[PDB]
Formats: sequence, C-alpha cells, structure tokens
Amino acid sequence: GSMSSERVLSYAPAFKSFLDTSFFQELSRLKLDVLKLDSTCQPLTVNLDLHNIPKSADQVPLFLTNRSFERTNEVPLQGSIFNFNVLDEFKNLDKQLFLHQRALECWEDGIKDINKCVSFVIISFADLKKYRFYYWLGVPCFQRPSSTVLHVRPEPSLKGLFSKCQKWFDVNYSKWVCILDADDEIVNYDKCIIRKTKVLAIRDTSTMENVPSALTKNFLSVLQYDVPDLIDFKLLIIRQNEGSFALNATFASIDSNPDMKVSGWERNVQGKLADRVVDL
Repeated sequence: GSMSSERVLSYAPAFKSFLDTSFFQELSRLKLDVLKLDSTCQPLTVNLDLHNIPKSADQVPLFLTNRSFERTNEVPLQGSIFNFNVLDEFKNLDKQLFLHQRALECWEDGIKDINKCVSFVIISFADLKKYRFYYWLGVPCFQRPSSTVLHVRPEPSLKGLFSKCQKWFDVNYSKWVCILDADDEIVNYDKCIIRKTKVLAIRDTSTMENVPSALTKNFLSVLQYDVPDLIDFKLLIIRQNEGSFALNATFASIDSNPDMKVSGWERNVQGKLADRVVDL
C-alpha cells in the first residue's frame, strides 16, 4: 500500500521467561512420581504484573516458581509444562508441529471466548542424575488466515479512551479484550456488537514503542473468524504505562479453509531458536 503514514503492523514477543530455582526443584520432586510415564502435561498458572515492568524490559516478565504448579490488578495466565522422560523424544520433538497443536487449542477456545486464546507452554527434560534442566518456553501465536496482514496508521483522536480502558482491564482481570458498544460504553467483547461498532481494545504485554505483543495476532485471528467481512476498524493497544496507542486498522491479504501460521518459541540470549539449560 501507499497511504500516507500507513505501515504493516509488526509485533514483539509476548513475554520474557524467568524460571526460578524453585521451579526446577519442584519439577524434580514431581518427576520422581511419574518415572513410569513417557511424558506428562501439568497445568501451570502465573500471575502477570503489567503495572511494574522494568524500564529495561521489552515485554512483561513471566515468572515461574514452585508455586506455579499450585495480587491486586495482576492478570492470571494459564499454561502447562510437558515433561519428557525419554531424552531422545525431547531432543527429536517436532517443535513446529507441537506449537501448532498448542495454537489449535487456543484457537478452539478463542472462537468460543476470545479471552481464552492466550497461553504458554514449557517443554522440558530434567536430568536428575546430573541436576541439569533443559527447556524451551513457547507462547502460541496464530495468524489465520496466514496471508492476512494488518495495515495501520496512528489515530491519536482516540487517546482519550486509554485511561478508561486501563481501568476496565484492571477490574476485569480475566479479560484480554474489550470493545465499545453502540453508545461508546466499554463492554466485554461480543461478536455481534463489534461487527457494528468496529472498535477493539487489547491488553498489551509489550513495552516496545509502536509494536504490540504477538498475542495481538491471536485476537485478530478470532476477530476475522467472527466478522469475515470486516476490513476497516479501530484497534487500541492498551498498556498500564504511558505507552498505549490507537490504530486506524485495515485487514488485507497478500495472497474457505485458510491456513494458520503459528509461531512463538522464545529465543535464547544469543538470539537463536534453541532450548535453554539450567545446571544446578
């Protein structure tokens, strides 16, 4: 396209993982109870603090501790850990196929309730003999159709809505999305309202200037499924800092059973796609 001030929206990784020693200690203890199993999936819960993100950070920290296996304004995030008791299976796991499965779960949940399409997953092998723990964190982010992108330009005339959205999100800690109804009241997402009102606000987890979390992809994929003829709409990226921004948005295709593009494995310190090792 060539509209002035228009760009294709780009994204940032949703979270940065911090796994405390206590997480691995609990993992070790629990593994001893499942040695006869080839693999297990156990639910995890982390509470996100979107109000106190370090200035040095690019996105909200995801803190995992022993307690993850079990405050004000915090946002609960559900995930799971898949533990592999056979090293060869962990090493040879098809990580694209695996994250695609996780994304399809999120998609299936999301088309029933858009607020339930967010998760994280850890894959792990715990070498209890050597006290070494190998893992990889993924956040399933899905773009469906794979070939539909979002063109945006700034819309600062909407900035007055930011403070109200901040407060709504604070109160509604289980929600990732809200919309305006026909009379500009902030309400829960409803696919029959949004088709008319065309204003969507998202609880963002990125702090990068003008670059929302990749989770935005999930919500936009659900939106397209719910309202297939939607082209133009307004998108508010809401942050609990000073950095919220509003976008005049337009779906376009660069190319009905559309493909789903999935991504979201966390990169290592070197910027590569590889699992991390913690040696205790």
